[PDB]
Amino acid sequence: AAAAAANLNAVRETMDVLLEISRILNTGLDMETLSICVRLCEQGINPEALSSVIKELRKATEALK
Amino acid sequence: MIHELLLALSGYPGSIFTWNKRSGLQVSQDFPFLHPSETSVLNRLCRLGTDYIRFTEFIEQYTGGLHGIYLRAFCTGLDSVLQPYRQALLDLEQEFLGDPHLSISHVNYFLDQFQLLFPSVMVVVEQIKSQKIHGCQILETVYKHSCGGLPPVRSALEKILAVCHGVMYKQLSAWMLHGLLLDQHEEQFSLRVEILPSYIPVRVAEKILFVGESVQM
Amino acid sequence: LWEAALTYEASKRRCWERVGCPP
Amino acid sequence: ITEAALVRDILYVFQGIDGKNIKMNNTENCYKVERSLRDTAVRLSELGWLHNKIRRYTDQRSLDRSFGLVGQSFCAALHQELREYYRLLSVLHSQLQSLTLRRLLVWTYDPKIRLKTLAALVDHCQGRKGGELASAVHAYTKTGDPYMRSLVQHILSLVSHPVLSFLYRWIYDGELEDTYHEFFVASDPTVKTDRLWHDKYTLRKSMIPSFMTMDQSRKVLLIGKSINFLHQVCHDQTPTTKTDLENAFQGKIDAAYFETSKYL
Amino acid sequence: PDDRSWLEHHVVHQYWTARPSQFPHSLHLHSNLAAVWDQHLYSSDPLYVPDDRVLVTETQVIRETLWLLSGVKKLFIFQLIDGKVTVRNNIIVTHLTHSCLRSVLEQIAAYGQVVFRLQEFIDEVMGPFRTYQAFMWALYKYFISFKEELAEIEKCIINTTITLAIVVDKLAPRLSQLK
Amino acid sequence: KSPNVLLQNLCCRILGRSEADVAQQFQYAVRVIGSNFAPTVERDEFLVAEKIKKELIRQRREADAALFSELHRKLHSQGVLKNKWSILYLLLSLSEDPRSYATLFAQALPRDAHST
Amino acid sequence: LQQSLELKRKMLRDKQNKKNSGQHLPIFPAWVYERPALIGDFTALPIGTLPLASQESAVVEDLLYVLVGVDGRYVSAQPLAGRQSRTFLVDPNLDLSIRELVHRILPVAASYSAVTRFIEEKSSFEYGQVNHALAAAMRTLVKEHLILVSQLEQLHRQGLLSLQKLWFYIQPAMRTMDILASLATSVDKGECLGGSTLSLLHDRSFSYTGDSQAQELCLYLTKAASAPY
Repeated sequence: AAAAAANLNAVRETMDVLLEISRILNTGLDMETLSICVRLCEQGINPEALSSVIKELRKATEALK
Repeated sequence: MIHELLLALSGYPGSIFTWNKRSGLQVSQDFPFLHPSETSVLNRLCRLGTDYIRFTEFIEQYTGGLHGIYLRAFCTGLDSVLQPYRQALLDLEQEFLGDPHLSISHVNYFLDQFQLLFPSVMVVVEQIKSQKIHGCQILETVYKHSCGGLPPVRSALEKILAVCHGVMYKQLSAWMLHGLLLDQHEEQFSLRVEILPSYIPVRVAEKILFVGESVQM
Repeated sequence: LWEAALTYEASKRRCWERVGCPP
Repeated sequence: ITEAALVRDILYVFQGIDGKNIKMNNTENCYKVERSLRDTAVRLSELGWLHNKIRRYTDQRSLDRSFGLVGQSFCAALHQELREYYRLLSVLHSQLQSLTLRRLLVWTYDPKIRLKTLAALVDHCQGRKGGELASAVHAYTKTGDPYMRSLVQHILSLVSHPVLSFLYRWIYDGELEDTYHEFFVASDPTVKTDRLWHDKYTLRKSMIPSFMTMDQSRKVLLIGKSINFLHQVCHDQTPTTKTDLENAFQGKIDAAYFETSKYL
Repeated sequence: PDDRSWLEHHVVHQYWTARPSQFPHSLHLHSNLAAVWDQHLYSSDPLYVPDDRVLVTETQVIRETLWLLSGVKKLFIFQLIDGKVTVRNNIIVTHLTHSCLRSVLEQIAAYGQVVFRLQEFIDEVMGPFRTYQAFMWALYKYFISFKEELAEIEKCIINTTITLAIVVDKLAPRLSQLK
Repeated sequence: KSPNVLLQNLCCRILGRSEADVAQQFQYAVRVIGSNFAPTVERDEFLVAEKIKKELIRQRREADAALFSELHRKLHSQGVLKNKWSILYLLLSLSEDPRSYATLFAQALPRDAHST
Repeated sequence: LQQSLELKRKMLRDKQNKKNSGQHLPIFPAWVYERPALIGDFTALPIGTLPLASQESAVVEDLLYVLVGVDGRYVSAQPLAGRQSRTFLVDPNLDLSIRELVHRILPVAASYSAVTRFIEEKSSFEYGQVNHALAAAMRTLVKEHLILVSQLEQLHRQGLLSLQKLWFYIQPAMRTMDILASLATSVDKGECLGGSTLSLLHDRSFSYTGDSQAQELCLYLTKAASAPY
């Protein structure tokens, strides 16, 4: 609809807000990876779990270097 | 509301904040759809826009009274300082487009940088208007106030004064090279105290007079 | 799907008879 | 009656602006209500009272010009600090429509000390100008508080810029041209003929700052005297012949002094 | 119906042709300002004294004023009295409380009078002196290049919002020389 | 959707290599995410807000500490998320300082008295 | 109350005459010591006749305000205002079971008030840079206390707080504040200043070796206090 797309505007607004929040904490995350983990937490998941797996896979560019 | 005030601070007064030559931008109107403390915040805010309007009035009266090439130079830089105050209003309106949940205090906070520049440049304009300074001693009373003590008024008048020198750098180029004196009348012939600033030493003017007069021979 | 819907263009004409967040 | 109205009024008295149901009764007294909430509010209103203290002083000295350039710089410092305090308030304003964090006490706790310290700082610097003003900000850098030393170190960098500007007006020129006495050298109105060396330049002891030793003030007086004496008499001119400030005083001054006296 | 319906929908036709505005409003005070002003009037108990204006949005006025500045004549905005343009007050935008709006349009009309008289003189040589004729051509030469800029700006409206403050500050280096 | 294919997208986001170019991690990751699919400490975004404040003060930037207070109000004003706590705790956890005690910081309750 | 105002002036004259180079010792204004709103601690009906499960909500509601000092609806601050002593009286018509528990929860309020007086009064300069540094880290824990009480204040609104859970919740923060209050009364008692309260923190670090909760606390405070020295 029309009101159903202003919501898509509004989640884009919040995710650019979260994108700045990501950039000033100096995370390795960008908007696209952030776009995956929000979906994961919409399904429900420990952020303790996801931080652990990200801290593992970021060491997998170091296991092949 | 979130553009009404933003035109009140510019060259338009509105009936909300009525204009007066005694003091403009006065709230006297009472609004039951505002908190009663908003009047005080607007009262802080109106003092800056009043100064902006007064600065516009001075350009209106002059671009026999106040006249001269310096008077057609002193007003010109006063435009140039007001330009970031215009851009900084455009940014405010762009902010208010997306998030209208900001209040008057945000506008005041944003235009707090002009509450050090504008009050201390206001008094210079009133001094130059009330007295009949329209020769080359206007550069002195700019230079008397440009030393400052607050850095924002230090950089402002520095610009304004500089263009005046660029005007006098055109008079002193025709004189020393082509031998033309009286390229601009006041406010044999020589430079006197009215057409001489008070920080150029007196010896230099005599040297300049020698240099300019020798061209004709 | 959110990134797929995301690449659309948004209007930058804001109203003056709707100043407070129009679409 | 509700907490939210009290939050709205207390949000205004941060500015020094009376609310709707809390108003100032007497200026020397704190804000008075026009049960637990009523006991709570007074600690927050203390901040606005302290705020009025600083805001009046920087209102008046900023439009004062016999306060000297040093001192108007102090107004600049005070206003610059005050500007950041409004940035919190705007955010708090927009956050309406939880909202009480011990009614935002935890938010306000750190600027409370910064208001207290600045309200002290205006009174220790009361009725002072120049090096008299500089010694007064040097008083609060004997501290052993990290927050206080980090606070004072920036303000001192602000206030001490005109005096160093006058210092380098006296090494590369040697021509004293101040209007307000914020320099430690007092040039005489008489231009002396051969008492130029002995009598024309004298040391003012009040406007000596707290980061310059007595020794240094005396030597740079000698530097200015030498470089002026070279102009008026000898008429040879090499044009522009040449906490603490981390040894830039003792770096520049002795080299300049050495070169100038040699040349003379 | 079938062309009138398309007119009503996909063309504006709502102040310049008398058919009161159905422009969608999403009220709430920044643009509900007329109604809150009426309620405030009622609390001050007028009693009733009803004003009649035709209710336009802002941007149409901007395009009309740019047309006025370009040099064409006979527009719906700015009643003309004896030859001199004068602001009409039967035209309202929701905010700016109808008093600011009068002042801004009066200033633009103050410039429009200066443009109109010159173009009137230029039109009066089209229906042996030969120096007047060389004078009007140079005046015309200014005017055509001057019209070009505003005509460019008006195109960019169709393709972004532009307000009054933009259009007044944009034309500063031209209204300087106009004086 | 399904959580497994989403974690497969995460493994091809961080590592550039394909799902057939890495799967040894991804199966060990499906071990660790399993039965950790729901909060285990306090899920209030209040606490992570006041801890994101303390992490931003640790960078010695005070202008951003009032900026995050506006970013957090934008998150509430649009309201597209149902659990705002988890992604903020995620961004807090992966933080890097650009330049023992636990009593000087805010700790979470272990939820030995409330269901998870 | 009265006794600090003399002490400050006497020690100021002592350190000014002691110095062999220069004047100018700094002072704070009077009001920082005068004001009782710069310290954390400064219907009318019997609660007893009410239903029981409302009394519990009422008492936890007043007690949460009392924890960071500000007075309660059925809680009164008992007037002494001298030493590190501070007691409160809840209403004498209360049921026994709650009343006994309120007694045991009151120590964190007393070890809030005694802590908050110390930092304000010994913000003066006569006890030196090291006392400034020691007070500078003691303020942080007071802020951390305020953090916790804000979170539980949110928790109670959702109908998810009772005195039994709250009793468990305040227990870790009770002991830390107890360590701080013991430190404050010891430092006040010996009139310790300069290096004398740098030896004491050196000792208290060795004192705790089996606990390791408070040992890290003393370690951080001793790290902070040795910095100007």
